[PDB]
Amino acid sequence: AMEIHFEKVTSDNRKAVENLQVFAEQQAFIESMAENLKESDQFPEWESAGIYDGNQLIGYAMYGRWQDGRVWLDRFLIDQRFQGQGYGKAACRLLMLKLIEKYQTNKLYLSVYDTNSSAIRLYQQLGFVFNGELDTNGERVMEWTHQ
Amino acid sequence: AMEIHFEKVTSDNRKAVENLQVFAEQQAFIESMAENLKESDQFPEWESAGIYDGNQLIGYAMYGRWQDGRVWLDRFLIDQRFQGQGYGKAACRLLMLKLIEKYQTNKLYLSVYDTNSSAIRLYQQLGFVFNGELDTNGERVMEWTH
Ligand SMILES: [Cl-]
Ligand SMILES: [Cl-]
Ligand SMILES: [Cl-]
Ligand SMILES: [Cl-]
Ligand SMILES: [Cl-]
Ligand SMILES: [Cl-]
Ligand SMILES: [Cl-]
Ligand SMILES: [Cl-]
Ligand SMILES: [Cl-]
Ligand SMILES: [Cl-]
Ligand SMILES: [Cl-]
Ligand SMILES: [K+]
Ligand code: NA
Ligand code: NA
Ligand code: NA
Repeated sequence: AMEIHFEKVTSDNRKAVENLQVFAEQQAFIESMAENLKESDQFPEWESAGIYDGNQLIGYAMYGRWQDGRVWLDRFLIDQRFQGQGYGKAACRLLMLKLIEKYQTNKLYLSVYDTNSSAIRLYQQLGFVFNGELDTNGERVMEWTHQ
Repeated sequence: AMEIHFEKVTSDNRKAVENLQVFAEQQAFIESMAENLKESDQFPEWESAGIYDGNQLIGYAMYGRWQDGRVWLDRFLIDQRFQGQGYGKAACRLLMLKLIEKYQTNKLYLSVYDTNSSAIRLYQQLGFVFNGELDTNGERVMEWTH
């Protein structure tokens, strides 16, 4: 019957884990977000934010200065009820400007999966370019430079 | 009118953020999971594992013993393809036994959202009980004492 075992995440299975299908587990993603928030609250390097249009919460973002001094956009979500209507790009641009005002640097960093075309296009339109680096999770790094 | 602004997450809006309707966004999940793995790999307290049935990846776990001294079950997911087949109970039970061996403790902790009926049931069936504590995110803590 069942042969349940656990494996450390490595390059051999990381992408399989990243592609775990979970597109109905509404209660599960509640738990995912609660942990997301807990993990951000744990370390002062990280900060979570709700994204609002007026009084309506439309999304979420996590970001922060990592130890190397690089500033990262770690998570960025728009609620499904509000997608396809220019919120992501508008919110992402504003977040970018807030980050480079908060911190000294004029560079921001993120990493993307090699198939997330909907997101890559958004970040590309906002000035993010692939910089030839790989993140620790094997994702391709993108970098926004201000000038 | 479009009026975009950003608010710190506090008790005023945390549960609103926790309930963001992002459960139908496939590509968003890949990034969410990738970020989970990045954060897990960063801190030695935390460990991520794939859950397998033989050669089939069926789920994901994240767990850690933090500076406080308690061992937590931080993240636990079963792929929606293999839901409702008993993999939740069996894998969680096996994971519990792994952690009390790996660490010195005979206790394990998790926290759950109140409206999560399946989770509270599942965890209770395995021996977890509400211990009257609140987590940092406002979730009710459950505890399993071996
Ligand atoms: Cl195992
Ligand atoms: Cl695999
Ligand atoms: Cl849009
Ligand atoms: Cl590019
Ligand atoms: Cl490149
Ligand atoms: Cl703002
Ligand atoms: Cl608060
Ligand atoms: Cl998608
Ligand atoms: Cl979870
Ligand atoms: Cl299950
Ligand atoms: Cl109980
Ligand atoms: K999770
Ligand atoms: Na990333
Ligand atoms: Na780790
Ligand atoms: Na929790």
